[PDB]
Amino acid sequence: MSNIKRKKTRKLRGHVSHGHGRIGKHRKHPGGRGNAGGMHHHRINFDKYHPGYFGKVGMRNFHLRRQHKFRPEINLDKLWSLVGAEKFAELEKEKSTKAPVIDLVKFGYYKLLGRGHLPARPVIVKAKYFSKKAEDKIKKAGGVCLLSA
Amino acid sequence: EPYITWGYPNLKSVRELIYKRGFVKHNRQRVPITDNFVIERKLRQAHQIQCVEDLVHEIFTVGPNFKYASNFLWPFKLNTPTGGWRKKANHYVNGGDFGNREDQINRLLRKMV
Amino acid sequence: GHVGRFVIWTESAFARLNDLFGTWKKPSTLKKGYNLPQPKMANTDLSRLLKSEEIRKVLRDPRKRVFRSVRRLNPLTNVRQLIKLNPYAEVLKRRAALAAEKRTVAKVLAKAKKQNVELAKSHFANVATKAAANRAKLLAARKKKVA
Amino acid sequence: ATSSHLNWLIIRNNNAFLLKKRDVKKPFSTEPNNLASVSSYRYSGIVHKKTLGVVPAADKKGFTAVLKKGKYAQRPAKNTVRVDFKAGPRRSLKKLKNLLIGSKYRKDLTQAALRRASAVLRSQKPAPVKGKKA
Amino acid sequence: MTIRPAYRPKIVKKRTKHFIRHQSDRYAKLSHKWRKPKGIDNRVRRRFKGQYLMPNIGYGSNKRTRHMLPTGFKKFLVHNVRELEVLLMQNRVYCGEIAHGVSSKKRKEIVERAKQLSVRLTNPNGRLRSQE
Amino acid sequence: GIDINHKYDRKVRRTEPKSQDVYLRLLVKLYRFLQRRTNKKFNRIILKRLFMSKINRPPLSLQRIARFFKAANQPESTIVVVGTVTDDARLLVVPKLTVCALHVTQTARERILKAGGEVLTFDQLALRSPTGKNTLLLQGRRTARTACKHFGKAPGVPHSHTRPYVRSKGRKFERARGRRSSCGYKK
RNA sequence: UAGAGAGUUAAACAGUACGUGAAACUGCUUAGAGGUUAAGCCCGAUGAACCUGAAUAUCCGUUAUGGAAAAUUCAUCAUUAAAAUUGUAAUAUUUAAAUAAUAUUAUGAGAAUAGUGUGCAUUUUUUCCAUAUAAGGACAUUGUAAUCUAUUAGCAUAUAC
RNA sequence: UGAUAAAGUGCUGAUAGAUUUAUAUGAUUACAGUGCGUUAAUUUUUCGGAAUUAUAUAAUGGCAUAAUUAUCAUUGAUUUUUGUGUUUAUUAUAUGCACUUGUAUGAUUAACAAUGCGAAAGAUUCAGGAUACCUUCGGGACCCGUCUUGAAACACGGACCAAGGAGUCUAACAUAUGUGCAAGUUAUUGGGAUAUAAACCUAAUAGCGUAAUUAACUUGACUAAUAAUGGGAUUAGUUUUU
RNA sequence: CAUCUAGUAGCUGGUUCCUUCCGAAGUUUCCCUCAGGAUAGCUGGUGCAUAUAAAUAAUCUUAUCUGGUAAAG
RNA sequence: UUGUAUACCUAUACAUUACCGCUAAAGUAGAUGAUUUAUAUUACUUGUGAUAUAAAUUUUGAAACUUUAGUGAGUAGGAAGGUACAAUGGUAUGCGUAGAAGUGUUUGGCGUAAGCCUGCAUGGAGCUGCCAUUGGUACAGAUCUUGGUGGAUAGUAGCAA
Repeated sequence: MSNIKRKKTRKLRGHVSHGHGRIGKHRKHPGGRGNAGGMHHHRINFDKYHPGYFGKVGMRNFHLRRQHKFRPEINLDKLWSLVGAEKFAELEKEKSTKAPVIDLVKFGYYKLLGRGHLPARPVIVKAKYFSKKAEDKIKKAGGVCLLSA
Repeated sequence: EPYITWGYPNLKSVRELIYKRGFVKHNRQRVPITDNFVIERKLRQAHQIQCVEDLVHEIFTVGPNFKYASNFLWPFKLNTPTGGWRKKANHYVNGGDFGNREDQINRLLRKMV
Repeated sequence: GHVGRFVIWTESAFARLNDLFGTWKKPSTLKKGYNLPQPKMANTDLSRLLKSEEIRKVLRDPRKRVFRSVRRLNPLTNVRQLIKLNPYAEVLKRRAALAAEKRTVAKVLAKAKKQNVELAKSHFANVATKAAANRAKLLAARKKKVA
Repeated sequence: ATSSHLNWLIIRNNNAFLLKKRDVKKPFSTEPNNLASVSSYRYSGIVHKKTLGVVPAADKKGFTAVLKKGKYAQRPAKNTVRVDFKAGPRRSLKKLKNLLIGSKYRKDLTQAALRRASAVLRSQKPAPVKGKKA
Repeated sequence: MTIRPAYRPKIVKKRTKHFIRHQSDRYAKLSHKWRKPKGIDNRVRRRFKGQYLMPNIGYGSNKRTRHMLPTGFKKFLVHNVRELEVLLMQNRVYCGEIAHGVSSKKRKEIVERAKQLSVRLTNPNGRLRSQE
Repeated sequence: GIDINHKYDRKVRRTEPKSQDVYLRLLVKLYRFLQRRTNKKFNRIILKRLFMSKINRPPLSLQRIARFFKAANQPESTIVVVGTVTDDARLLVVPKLTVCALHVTQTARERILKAGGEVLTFDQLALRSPTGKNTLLLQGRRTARTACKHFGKAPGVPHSHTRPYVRSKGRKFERARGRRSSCGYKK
């Protein structure tokens, strides 16, 4: 499926050594096998390029459950793309007929973070968890966050 | 010094090297002479050189655009002397070649041009 | 892997190509979400485009003479390449060759004072004609002082 | 999809008529309306209607029966005769190469057709010329 | 003879001989066809005097007369009769050579049709059967 | 003997796309004609960028194109992207824009068109602006790639911050000796 | 055993190394040569053998004349019947206003195709051949003479210091 | 007296070479020369002949000052920008029309002449050819692969032939390039629909990405609805714009 | 004897087509490291940013700082 | 031998030129009555321009043509393009008992080269060019593997308890 016509086995026919030198030509494992020895003769290669290899920074969680730190998040940055496409500007008549009741647990999201630059319209967001700046820019525009599961 | 000889050219040696051997540099390429338009098209708006005798003037009498009059040229790809050389690895004043010949650069350019 | 098979449709297999693949305004009905691929070029006739009077009124010129133009002649054994590159070579090349032709006449005259034969055409056409064309510059001192 | 410059790049290296011929780098192509069999750009099959084909005969060994340009007024979806319009000069060599340079008031492929016609007439010249050779 | 090319040039060949593989005379297992020697000491490869020469590209033929036969023409293999008619317009620049596996029955049409179109063939009178 | 001709004697630009797309090489046919016959460096940028790879023609957002178009005295120019133009859902009101791009994304196509302005191809641009007048020539940010953050790692220097290659995230994954002052040292 | 002659077969160079029948290695034939790194080799030639390629008409002109044939839309034209092109116009379609492009109609000028006729050649039109100028001219291989580049050698017409 | 230098000074005799498909997609371009050309004097060999002098304008020298500028040494000498006449010399422009076998042929190689006819099937003439050789001769020329600072090596391998004979597949990642879509993306475990281990359609998930950090607990990216990193610098481009 | 087993080898040996272009290294640090790595240097490939100055960059002159070797004692 | 003099000889160096490549730069893409060029009528300048009638060149594998310059050492190594082998998908209105593959060869060639085409001779039923995609893809070496063979040597090896 791969070429070989473009591979270099086909260009080294027939030059003697096949890419590898007269002198210290291709032998089986001349530094060892795999990640060994990372503290001895491959020391420099493991720091640089991999610092933080060899040690132990700690707290052993026997049986992590990744269904505990789940929390899908969403910035204020988007947040208006969730409500449909033409209500974007159909409310900026100007006519404040609408704070959109958004429920993020029906959109798969659990926290509302706040990176934002949000517009001046009210919303009614219903996330599980809060960012503090999220609830400080939605209150600044006449909105809520209904603290709901 | 030991890889070079130099000396002080005549007017006749300035002419014969630009007439017979003088090539010129046109947008990094080497272009022979064959007319005055190869010299004029590159040195008349900036400098005031249009002829060949212009280029012979501000090289021989070393003029204010000598920097351009001699970097316009290519290096003069000279022949080999007729009768050849003297030693090539002694000074001229030892028994002959490298360094300042000083007026005998003329006689050697007759052999090479 | 090659395009252009001869394909025969029927008509109810030609009605359904607007459902399978989409349309250029709407998406498809049967390939849910498929839009037709957009080309990188709508007009695509490079022959109409290269004519084309929006493009043609802004182009430069084809300026046309092609410069083959090589051989370097030697202007020390040529004269027609020396008098092309340096006019005023011609002026002194004439001014010394005319004086060299005048040194000849003063020599063959002053030698032949021991023979002094002619004065006609054979070995003294290039001698005794110009020895008596100094009467043709007797006029220039005499008749030109009327100004 | 409409252009010939697009059409060519889809075929310029594989079509049924391309003849690669091992050394002189690309001169050949065998499609029935070429006039100088080369694969060039539009000395070619379909040009969408300046496909000029000078051919013999139909009555071999008569004359140069020219398959002409097929131009606009059918679609160019092709025949059961619909797209091709086929007119054939005869009678001479000098007075039908002028009534083929005259049927082509427009000049570009003309002189490929004035050399393909002048070589079809030569190709059936040995039935009158180059006799019994005593 | 037949239709000689288009005011023919005089072909200058850089060398006429071919290139012989090093030590191919010593062994009957070495063809003469050029292999570049890779060996670390090889006096051919290191281009010592007196040895067999190597093919560099200064030996390459003039670009005008590359692939021209001695008779002036480039070559065009012909495999059947319709392929010969491609040479209707190329007979000032091309030969025609009938493919070795074209039979005697069908080579007779090809040499026939190439006097009409005035194609100069390179192998006429081959696989005849010059009888009836 | 003369001196001395290593590199980059042979320049390592591109002179052609590496690309067997026929619609792309028809635009190279235009723009070699357009560059050679109108010697605008607009048309030489379009040609040279039409040769480029998928890196070196990064995407560009619908919100970065709407915001480069607050260029003053330019109410009528064309946005030229030799590259793609992606939709931005963080942009709530699309302005009235004229966009020339190789690929305009599909949802970027409707939000430009419902505003409504122009999506053009580079031959609808060669007719409207053969010299690139009324044009905003914009590209994407090249080194926004994730791959660029990994160039290149060797701790000791307070410049470094250069992203090691590592299979998972968490402790147990390259976070102790050399990352942490209570394990060896900090890098 | 077999050899030789027959014989079968399309063929025994298919007869049990039974398709093909390579190389190594040599018996015989044939052709040159042999004390000359041990041979073999490279380059440039060489004798012998063999092989390959190569004139299509004038100077200081794809000539004046003169002959010959034949289309019988052409012949110059006039007339007719068609088939498309190009450029106008219009309608229905796409892309709804123009724009474009596609069919379906019409229009004009100029061409081309087949038919008839001051005429079949009415002096023209197609198609062939001897007849002038400076030559067999063209071709290749030579010799000559002149030109230009790069180059070698040799003489001496005067000036200055 | 000699030496050095300069003047297409000039002349003589050689040698080797001569791209060039002038449109298998751009003028044979300009220069210059030669042919009919109102005159009138002054000479010339006396031949269709030949020379000279006489026309304006623009310079440039030589000369005679008067300025001026500025310097080796200054009794003077050199020098820059001038001026005007005195003057005596020299170049340039004022050659239009038609024609012709006179330069760059815009890497020019082009001519006169000799030899030889590409015969219906097949000779011959000229030039060329290590075709695989053989003959002859002069120059060159050690045996390859290999490890090596160094191999012809008294380093190892190889008597000769034919066939076989050594950088792959896979998992994972990286960079690069191709391609598709693009805040996405990827159906490929399955299920459908049938035409057949393919192709077609598709639910719900999931991976990777879009949000990180921290040992962990927490926490989580500025008032851009409008500032691409905010600001600055270096900045290709833009009817920008003067 | 058969299998595990094609056990492993920083070691010897071999590693199969042509032309074109560019062209090394025997040094650094570190390693139970000294017939070997990893590391940096040297190499190539692939680009990209800038083509009908006053951008800079590298051996001399100038200005300045530095030096304890030859010589000197 | 020391010190000199002229005149020669000798590189793959240097100069010029022809040719190959590589590098770097530049040109060219209205074909519809597009561009020219030579004549032939009129506006008019003296002359040029325009309409008209008299022959050609140009559909430049836009990956092509055209123009100009420089340049050339190479192990280990990298990279481009090219060539051999076998297949699969397309393709060539391909080839073939009127002789395919293979082999043999002083048949003639082409290619810088790997290699290719061709004639004849043997052979007897299959095979090739192109586009793509490939793979158990190219041998002189490995005291390589299998097989066959040569000298030594028809033997001073030897066949003598």
